Amino acid sequence: MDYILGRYVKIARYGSGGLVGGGGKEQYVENLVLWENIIKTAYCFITPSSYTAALETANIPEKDFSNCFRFLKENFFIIPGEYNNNRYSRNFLHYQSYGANPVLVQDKLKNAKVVILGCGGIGNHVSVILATSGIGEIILIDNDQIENTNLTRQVLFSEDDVGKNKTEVIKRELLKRNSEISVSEIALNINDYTDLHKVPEADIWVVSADHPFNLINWVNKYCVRANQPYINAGYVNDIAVFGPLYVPGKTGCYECQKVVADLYKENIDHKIKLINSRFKPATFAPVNNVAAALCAADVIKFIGKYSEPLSLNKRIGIWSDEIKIHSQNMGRSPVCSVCG
Amino acid sequence: MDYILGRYVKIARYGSGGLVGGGGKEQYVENLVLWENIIKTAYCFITPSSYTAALETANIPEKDFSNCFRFLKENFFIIPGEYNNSNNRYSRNFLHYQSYGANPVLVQDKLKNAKVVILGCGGIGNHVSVILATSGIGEIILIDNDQIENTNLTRQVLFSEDDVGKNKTEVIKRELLKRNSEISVSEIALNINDYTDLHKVPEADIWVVSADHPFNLINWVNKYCVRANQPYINAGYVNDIAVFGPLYVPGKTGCYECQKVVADLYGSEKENIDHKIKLINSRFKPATFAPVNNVAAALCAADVIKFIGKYSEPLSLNKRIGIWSDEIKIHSQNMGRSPVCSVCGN
Amino acid sequence: MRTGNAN
Amino acid sequence: MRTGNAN
Ligand SMILES: [Zn+2]
Ligand SMILES: [Zn+2]
Repeated sequence: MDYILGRYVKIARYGSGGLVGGGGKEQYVENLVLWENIIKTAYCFITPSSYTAALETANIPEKDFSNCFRFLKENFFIIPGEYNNNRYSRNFLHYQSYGANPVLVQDKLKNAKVVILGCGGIGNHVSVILATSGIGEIILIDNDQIENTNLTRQVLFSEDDVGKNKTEVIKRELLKRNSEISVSEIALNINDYTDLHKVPEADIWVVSADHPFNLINWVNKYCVRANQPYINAGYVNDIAVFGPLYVPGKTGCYECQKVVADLYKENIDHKIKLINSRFKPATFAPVNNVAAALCAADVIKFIGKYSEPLSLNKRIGIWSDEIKIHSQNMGRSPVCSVCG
Repeated sequence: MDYILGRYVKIARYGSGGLVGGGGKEQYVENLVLWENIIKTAYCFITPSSYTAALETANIPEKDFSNCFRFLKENFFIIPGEYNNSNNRYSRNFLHYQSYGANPVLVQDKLKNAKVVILGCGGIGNHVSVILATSGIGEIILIDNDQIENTNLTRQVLFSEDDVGKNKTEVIKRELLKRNSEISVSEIALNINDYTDLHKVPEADIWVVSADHPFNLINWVNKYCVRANQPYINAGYVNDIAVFGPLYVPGKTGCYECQKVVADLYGSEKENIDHKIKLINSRFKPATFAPVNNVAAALCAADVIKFIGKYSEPLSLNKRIGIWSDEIKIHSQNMGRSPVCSVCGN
Repeated sequence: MRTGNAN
Repeated sequence: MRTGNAN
């Protein structure tokens, strides 16, 4: 069994010693002696090598090589040589860095079916990421037509596409970018709960349609009964939102913890309803794109099985006018009117 | 002298009172009597109304109406009636501009007259350019000498399979113009091989810098930009962490070098060890992942739009911000001015 | 994050 | 965020 140093590894002299790795797994090694033994060990694996071969090759004691080799391996800085073996060959480094065999992740994605419930800003951004990552089947669900006003967020759409069906244009634009996949169309907005039964079974539903106001409440109840995984994404004006990632029998549902206040005394509640009915989201592409990007990451991870999705049992907000991220707990509840 | 309730305001019964507004400005008012009073006054501004005209329709004491009006106004829940006079392609951005107490037409006009250099047209440059294009930036200058590959298709959302072999700047320009034909797009066939090459990059309102070649590219760009009095923003990733900032503004902000926050890859004491460091690093290839690239590009574009629009403070002023993808975590590295800095100091 | 569902 | 510059 050969091992190889991942190309995503990098190091640097820093402080008392140095840094090993980039991104989340970056570790400051304080002991310079130890830091140096890690590089000496890592150097043996630039080209694939067995444990024993590299031990003789390294100019360091067996006891140190063991610990250093373990450190590298436990952090997936060095992976099984076979994992190094394409279109998606860019995403392969990402999966390797999490200790997954990229081919087996890629295979899972190819075998997956994803419903995109709403093809506005979020659906545009999610669908293209999933397509170019190699999600095997995509089901596009929307009945609205492209308007010029859409172009600000809905990245697949062009001035010449205005008037045409959203589902139609996404589909064409997707196949242009990844011809190896299959895309499906369903011309349908959810104006009535019963419209959900026209939504096909899938590995997961990406839910981002913003009308009616209680759409996520209709999806929640239906997906529980239907044992159907879903993830909500969107925004509350300037705050990007993604989660929860509902997993039947594993997570709480949207309704469990009641983290949200419903939009809709004689005199006041009529005035509230009037205000809320006039509501239009202050949409902004940067916010749309964040929610969509992280939504997409979670679906890839959920299906790929290589890392835990962030939005399991959580509804996550990222601010755009402050440096701030906040999650609301969506843990399971026995008192829930849907899945208690 | 009319005021109008913004479309972007929503309210909800919650706790002992209720919520007012959505997003960052969301307020929870504890008192039920106050919250209901806020709803009553806001209801009076549904139609463009002066304070006196709206008050005339209120059924609450004037002192209360006055405090609620003040509340609503300070949070830009009600805005100057005129700010709502627009069918326009940029209309959905207008509610965003309104919500920060800005005149939408004025922000848009500042964007029209802006010139932005996209230095590097990879995954970041793709997402930033299209955000800026469809938001109405008047002039976008694309700078890259690379060609489109099949491996690009992961993050580079403008590119298609048929684009393989073509120049990046050429296809981006084409794809931008199909989205916003009202804007001007130019392209410059250049990769920064040496510091000297930077002189070939035109002046603009800001440079969006996302090219990662060579490895000290941002050090060159910074040094140059300090000496050229040129604002720039950096954006990229370090594998699974999305990175954007700093946004350098000559004389108002720290430069990349001020705080010395990032470690220099190649370099040690012992040569035996130094050679190995240099080889390990020379073989570095980033673990790219669209969601990470997209987050970095999105927040970068937001900062450019606010930098030029002037309606809210860019987030990455004096800061290099990281957003994690495998945990719920955001971290900013201080990049404020240092009097001691050998690049922009003394 | 609390005022209604996500949009 | 520390190991060299951003890519
Ligand atoms: Zn529940
Ligand atoms: Zn400085």
